[PDB]
Amino acid sequence: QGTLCTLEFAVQMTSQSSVDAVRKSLQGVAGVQDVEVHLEDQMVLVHTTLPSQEVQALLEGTGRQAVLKGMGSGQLQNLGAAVAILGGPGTVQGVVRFLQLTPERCLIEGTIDGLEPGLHGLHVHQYGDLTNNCNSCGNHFNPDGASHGGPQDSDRHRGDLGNVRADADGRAIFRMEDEQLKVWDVIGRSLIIDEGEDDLGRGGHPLSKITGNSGERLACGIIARSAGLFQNPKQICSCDGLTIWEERGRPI
Amino acid sequence: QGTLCTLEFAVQMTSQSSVDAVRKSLQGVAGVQDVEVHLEDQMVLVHTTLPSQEVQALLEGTGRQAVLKGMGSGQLQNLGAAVAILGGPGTVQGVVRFLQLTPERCLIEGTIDGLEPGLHGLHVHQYGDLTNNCNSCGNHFNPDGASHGGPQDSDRHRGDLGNVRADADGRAIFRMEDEQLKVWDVIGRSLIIDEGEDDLGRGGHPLSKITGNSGERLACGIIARSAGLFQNPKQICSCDGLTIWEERGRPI
Amino acid sequence: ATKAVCVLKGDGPVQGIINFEQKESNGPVKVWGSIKGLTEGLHGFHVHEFGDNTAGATSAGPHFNPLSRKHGGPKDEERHVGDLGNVTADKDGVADVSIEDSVISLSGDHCIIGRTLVVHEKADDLGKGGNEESTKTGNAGSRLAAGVIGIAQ
Amino acid sequence: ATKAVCVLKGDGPVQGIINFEQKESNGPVKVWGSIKGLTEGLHGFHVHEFGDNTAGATSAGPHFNPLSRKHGGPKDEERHVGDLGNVTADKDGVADVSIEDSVISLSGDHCIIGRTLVVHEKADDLGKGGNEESTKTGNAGSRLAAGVIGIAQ
Ligand SMILES: [Zn+2]
Ligand SMILES: [Zn+2]
Ligand SMILES: [Zn+2]
Ligand SMILES: [Zn+2]
Repeated sequence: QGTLCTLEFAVQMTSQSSVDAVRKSLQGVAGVQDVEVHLEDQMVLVHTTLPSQEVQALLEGTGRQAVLKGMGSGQLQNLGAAVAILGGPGTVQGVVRFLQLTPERCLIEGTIDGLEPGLHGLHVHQYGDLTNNCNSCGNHFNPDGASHGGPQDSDRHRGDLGNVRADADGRAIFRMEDEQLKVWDVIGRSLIIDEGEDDLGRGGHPLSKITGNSGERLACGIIARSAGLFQNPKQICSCDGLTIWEERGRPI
Repeated sequence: QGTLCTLEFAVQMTSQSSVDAVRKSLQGVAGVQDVEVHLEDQMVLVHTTLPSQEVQALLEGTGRQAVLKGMGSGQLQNLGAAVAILGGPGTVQGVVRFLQLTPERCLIEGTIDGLEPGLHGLHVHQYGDLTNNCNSCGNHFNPDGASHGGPQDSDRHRGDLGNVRADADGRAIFRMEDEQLKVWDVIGRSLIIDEGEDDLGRGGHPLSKITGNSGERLACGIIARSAGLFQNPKQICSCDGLTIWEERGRPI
Repeated sequence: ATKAVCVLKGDGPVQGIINFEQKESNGPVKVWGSIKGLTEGLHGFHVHEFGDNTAGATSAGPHFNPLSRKHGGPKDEERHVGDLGNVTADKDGVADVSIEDSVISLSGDHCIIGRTLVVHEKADDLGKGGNEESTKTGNAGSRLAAGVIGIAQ
Repeated sequence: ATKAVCVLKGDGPVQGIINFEQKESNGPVKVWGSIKGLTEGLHGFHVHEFGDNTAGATSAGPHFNPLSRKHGGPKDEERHVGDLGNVTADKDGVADVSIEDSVISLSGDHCIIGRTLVVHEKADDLGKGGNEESTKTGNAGSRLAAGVIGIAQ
């Protein structure tokens, strides 16, 4: 198979007969989808599965030197989305949704019921292992080898999301944005809510620099792939250096 | 197939179960393409080949009163275009092109060589009959039964386009817009250029009110369907009350 | 349009006059006329799509085909609208044409008025010679003589 | 991900623990575990597309199918990625699960992590029962127990 990008080579092109020759070398070759040759730019974009070595040799086989200057894929995709459902021993239950707004900004938004009113630590942990309730889930997610922190700290565990407040009726409603967390990087890991407050590393307790002294882990879910509201984009029309895409919301 | 317009009926609709019933009557009936049901508007658009009688009866077959309030077809089309090639016995040759800019405005633009310098009558005639040179072509095109005139006169023959000037070298280059002439209405008729000046009905000759005394007819062509620069539009995508169309120029 | 007419001409000796007449709305069209200057044998006889002959048979373009079908004889169900088959040119080089056809019209979506009538070099194989070219042109090849079909009195 | 894990649960007595392990990059995946609480006989065993179980098997959705194919057994060439066939539940209602499969992966475009594993009510007919439903679900019918496949140590 080999998967297709678009390859951009730069070629010294001047006459229409040179352009005739460049197209000639890739005209109906095995595994080249589309060729496009911007003669103002002196450039040749190549929609193909083939390696850059092989394709450069076919252009150079005519007798022209073909310097590669870029590779890309005008495929478009949706922002990523996910959900974690929190359950465990007894009262605590909740749903938390994730949406990658930009590749640098993730939006987290959810609702957790049955909490002893006040502040509770919320953290992404390393494993999505619910075998032993919330204790099989491993540590705070920490691929950068940082010390535990609060969400307003540069030095923190990726998984550190600080605290959420349970109201009067034992219920936490929250929205937050986090720049170190990324939906693609946590699918299959776990979200966990804690017995009591995360001290954000500012407790001077032995656990502060490690868990923020948050207590027992009450409830956990796996951060699971969700369908978006929207379907995958579809190309409806193309030209030289233009594509037109449709994006329809899902039925239900 | 070809008789596929879109029919709009107004229906007393209130509940979603009424809408369930309306769709029910046209769900998979022979020859109905698409149904669409704006319940804010209490309206039902019906993409179908079927007659309005028949479709009203199917809606009314449930027991519900279905007043028709419009018909249309969201098919899109190109502005119409045409060309006449002028030849004859003698020296004179030329090409004149027509383009219907708006349904009220036609653009005429052309070039005619081998003319005795100065003003020559140019007119659309009734028939595209080149059997007897330019004399089989009949009169000035005059479906509204007007008297001959110049292009700045309301009362004139549709076919009256006034005069064009042959320069130094016996060559007429001209553009004009005409609001009474229409490309769709002259396909298959003839364009003719004349020996001498059209007097615009202001000559006091017996021919003034009939031909403007323009002389022998030197050269004629039939006003022929031309491909135009652009391809027929193509629908690339639709939804409820939206369609997206592509329009590409011709390659060659 | 009840009646229409075409005057065939080229560079070579081929020339002629073809009349069209239609008496009922979506009725048949009588086609009749003569063409002198032809080679003996059969010659293709086609209404091409456009009447624009600024660039010859490249601007007039393909066989008039509003239903996107394959080329055929006039007697076939699968045909272009413009397909009127062949004309028989005798020893002297004249083809006395006389035809009836209910697929062309002088009105509606199959209206030939304003399009180019063409007498082609070789005979029309009726799409039956079995290749890609046979189902576009019927391998009648190049234009001999042509003219725009115009409205007639 | 070398290892992953799933904890099956539902409303009924059905429950269990399934492990995944993959030793080569786009190699085979060993699938193994146990499930108590089942009816005796065969039960369908499927990775569905999404892990979102906010709305049950309507939100988790269909069998995981990135190559748009028809339902089949694991041994078929025509199959969904998610199709792992059947598990054998004994007289006591336990199924000791053991499977090897090189179409699912723990990475790349066939990665099952973050999706829902499901043990279904009836047996998977492997698409061979000959109707429309057989080539979507293999007529295993309703979900008994399900869980999101998560990363494991
Ligand atoms: Zn931490
Ligand atoms: Zn006049
Ligand atoms: Zn044809
Ligand atoms: Zn399946």
